[PDB]
Amino acid sequence: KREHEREVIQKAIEENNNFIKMAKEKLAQKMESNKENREAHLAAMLERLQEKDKHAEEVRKNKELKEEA
Amino acid sequence: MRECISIHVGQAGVQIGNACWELYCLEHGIQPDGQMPSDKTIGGGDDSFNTFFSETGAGKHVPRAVFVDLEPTVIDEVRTGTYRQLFHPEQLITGKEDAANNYARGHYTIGKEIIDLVLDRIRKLADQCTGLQGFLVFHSFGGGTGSGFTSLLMERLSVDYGKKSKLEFSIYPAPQVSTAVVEPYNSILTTHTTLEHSDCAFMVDNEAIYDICRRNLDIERPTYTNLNRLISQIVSSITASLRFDGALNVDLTEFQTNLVPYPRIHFPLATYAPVISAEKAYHEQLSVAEITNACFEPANQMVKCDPRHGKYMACCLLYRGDVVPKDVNAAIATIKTKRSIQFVDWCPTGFKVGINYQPPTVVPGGDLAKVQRAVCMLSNTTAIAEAWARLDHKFDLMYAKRAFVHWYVGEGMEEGEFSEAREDMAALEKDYEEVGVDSV
Amino acid sequence: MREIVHIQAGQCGNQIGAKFWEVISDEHGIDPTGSYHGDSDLQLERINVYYNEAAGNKYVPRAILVDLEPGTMDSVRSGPFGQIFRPDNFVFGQSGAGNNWAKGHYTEGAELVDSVLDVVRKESESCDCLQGFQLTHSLGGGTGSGMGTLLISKIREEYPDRIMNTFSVVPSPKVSDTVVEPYNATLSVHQLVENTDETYCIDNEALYDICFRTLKLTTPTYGDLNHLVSATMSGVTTCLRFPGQLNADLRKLAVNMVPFPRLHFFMPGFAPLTLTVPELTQQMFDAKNMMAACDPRHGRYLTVAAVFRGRMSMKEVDEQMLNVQNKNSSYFVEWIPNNVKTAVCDIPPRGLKMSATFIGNSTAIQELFKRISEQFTAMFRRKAFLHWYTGEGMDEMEFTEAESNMNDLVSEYQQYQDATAD
Ligand SMILES: Nc1nc2c(ncn2[C@@H]2O[C@H](COP(=O)(O)OP(=O)(O)OP(=O)(O)O)[C@@H](O)[C@H]2O)c(=O)[nH]1
Ligand SMILES: Nc1nc2c(ncn2[C@@H]2O[C@H](COP(=O)(O)OP(=O)(O)O)[C@@H](O)[C@H]2O)c(=O)[nH]1
Ligand SMILES: [Ca+2]
Ligand SMILES: [Mg+2]
Ligand SMILES: [Mg+2]
Repeated sequence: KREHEREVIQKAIEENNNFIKMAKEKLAQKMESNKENREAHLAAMLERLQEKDKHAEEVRKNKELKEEA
Repeated sequence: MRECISIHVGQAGVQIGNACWELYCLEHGIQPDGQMPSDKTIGGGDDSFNTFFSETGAGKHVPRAVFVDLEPTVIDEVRTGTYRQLFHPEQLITGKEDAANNYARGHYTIGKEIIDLVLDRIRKLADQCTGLQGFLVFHSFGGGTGSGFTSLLMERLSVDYGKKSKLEFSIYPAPQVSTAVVEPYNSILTTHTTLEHSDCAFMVDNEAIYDICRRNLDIERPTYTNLNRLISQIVSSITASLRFDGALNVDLTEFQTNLVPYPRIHFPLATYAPVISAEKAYHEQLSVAEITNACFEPANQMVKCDPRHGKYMACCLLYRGDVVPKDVNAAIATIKTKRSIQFVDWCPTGFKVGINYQPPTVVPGGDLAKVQRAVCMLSNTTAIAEAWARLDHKFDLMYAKRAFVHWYVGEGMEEGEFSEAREDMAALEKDYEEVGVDSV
Repeated sequence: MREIVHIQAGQCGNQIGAKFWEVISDEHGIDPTGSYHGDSDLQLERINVYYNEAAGNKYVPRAILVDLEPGTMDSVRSGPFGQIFRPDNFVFGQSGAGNNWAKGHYTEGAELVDSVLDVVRKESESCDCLQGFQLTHSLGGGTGSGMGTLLISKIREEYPDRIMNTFSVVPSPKVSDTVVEPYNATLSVHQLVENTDETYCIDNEALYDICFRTLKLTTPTYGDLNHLVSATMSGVTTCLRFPGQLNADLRKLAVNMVPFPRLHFFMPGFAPLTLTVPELTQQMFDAKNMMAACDPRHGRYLTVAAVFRGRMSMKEVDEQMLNVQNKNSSYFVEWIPNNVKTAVCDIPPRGLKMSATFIGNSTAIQELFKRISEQFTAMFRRKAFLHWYTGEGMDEMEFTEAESNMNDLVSEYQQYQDATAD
């Protein structure tokens, strides 16, 4: 009975610690995923705005080429 | 010892906090500067009010509270207001930009910039406590800070304080005063995310409070001040247990044992009586039996639902003021014989009752009459599930077309968190069905 | 403070922006020097949203005035309040655009853009907490529409996570004869669908029709059209400019109003056009009070904001807005609950004791996009006046993509108009 008393208190401490560990890990995986995802969407936004500057080069070029006929 | 720390988040949490702390100050004879003449121990003590108030050497009584918002304007009004002297500036924490009614911004994008600082200031209050009992967390379901920052904080609080108790007061959205179309989304996400981290949550349906102000106080178009004045009486009823003592006083944690039969089933329905104008209170003694009866009128409930069509798993009655046991017994006798009160079969008994002798208080220039005696009932009914069904329905109508989802995705969320939150709420609606079915 | 940076581009853009600044400067009680000479504190509580401080307690519009035509800069400077603006914020070209979009967007606009940008940054870097940008412009001319959009892309690149809000003046044959306007409007819309968060469609068609048909004005000037526009602009920015709950910043507004990122083009509405609350309310939902020339009854509202100004009963407002949604349930999509929000500001505008401003995201806005599309497809089919644009470096393909992106947008509004709760 003395060793069952030890087990029960060991089990409580273990579940409590576990709950803290899992919450700590769930949280930090969520903050990482969220950061990749957000950054990724900002990246794509900027790449698209780039390709606009590369079309506007290729337009202003197109013009100085037909303006030597 | 037995301290509680209150954390007030977002506009709703903050404004409700003001209302509560003013009420607590009047109840204890605390002045706006924090001085309390009747308190003869200076710099400290272990009196019942010290569960909520610390004391400085200079005889100041200071709320054990933190107020947090992602935007400064609501908290600036506490900083420059009637009660500015009461708080230490570092208990009033603000950012520059809000969550914009977006859970994702409160939980991640803006919230992550300020969470470490918030936990710090909380830590400084915990360290002043000889035997911390827990947290009381006040917030809206619908705002971005209220929803997303609160759930981040609850998560982090589980990490830094283990399983130290965390109780919530949550404002459930209503169309008359709502400020955002996506409130259903924020509601489901924060509820899903907070569910494992909270020991007990009292929902306040803004529509229900709104109605009570209109019906029982003849207020044509209630403001947040009308509502918060009412809410704070309910909160005061609940906390009075802790801030006072008396022979027949019964502690909030004892009610809790009875209110939560299962960790997920932790949402009690509150009801409060009497709510009456001065004009109608004049020459009207509301007896113990009358205020008790009022507890079982669904229109005095703070969440709209119908307990008459559900089953009770607990009834707790918190009487305050001029109440004695003989009258309570008679009152409850009457109700048992003449009302629809069906208990589940695994809870044969039943009702639990306490009395706080300290009389109810009202704020000057309020709409509430001052009464000799009052009661708050906390019951655990399966009917509170109706509140979730309605939200869940609003959620599904939008989610099916992904309306507004791109605002959340652009801040880093995935559709998988929406469906996961919603699944968790389906399960919770199922859990409230299962508890109510009879045993074999 | 949550600051907004204003940018007016072109003739339309500068006319209306000046009007806007006169109007609200009056509402906040500040004169053309820049001094507060007013009665109440409501006026200065959120004045930082639009005004910088200088010492000598001066208030300076956080505003940037832009045109390829040098003249418009003088008319502005001479106008009332012309001297309240910051002189370094005036940024003029010399050439002028002559209603060619590709000049504003791809060549002569591109030369000038960098120096507008310099002003924007300067203004952005003083901001405690920038919320974003609002641009006033037309889609028919060539500077306001073409350089206007280039700015939008350019700003969106340096400030991707800020809100980008346009007041875009849509073109009407009834107001301007300039045969090439449906090209500039289509190419602008192509840009706007991709790069703004919210755009108020201020339609010259409807401003004419209200001026002719309602106001009894036989031939109306810009000064009359714009009298409506300034009333509107003041109205839709009331929530940003005074204390309040609903839509108090550009982002909360985008979040309430834009359920799908591309579907961000609004019908504004105003009443009275020149009352009791039930009259204001019925009028503001009338097709005839709509600053875009669409009939709400030909589509469904995805979302709506509604703002009342004046001393009135809030109970009365609440009942009336309930009443309108009930009697008109069919014209609000059912799968977005509580999609109509209402605000009440005690401060009425000038000259009115009470007004109502409306902001709808209705699927009937495809009527406006279809009208342009018809006009545009009249030309492009018989490749008319195209040489003005191939001239400055463009390919035809781009004209096509701008076309099928605007038809795509029309069919998306249709698609959500047709959708049911099951
Ligand atoms: N009962 C009550 N409800 C309030 C109060 N203030 C706001 N609300 C409600 O709270 C919800 C909106 O969330 P807020 O608390 O304003 O938002 P927030 O927490 O500040 O989040 P953001 O402003 O988005 O950063 C809506 O349901 C409002 O009706 C208040 O003082 N009392
Ligand atoms: N409502 C309104 N529309 C205008 C005003 N000025 C010009 N417009 C319209 O704007 C379009 C021409 O653009 P404008 O600003 O003059 O061209 P830009 O200056 O070269 O960009 C036409 O369709 C005009 O009818 C104005 O003051 N008010
Ligand atoms: Ca003491
Ligand atoms: Mg807020
Ligand atoms: Mg021009």
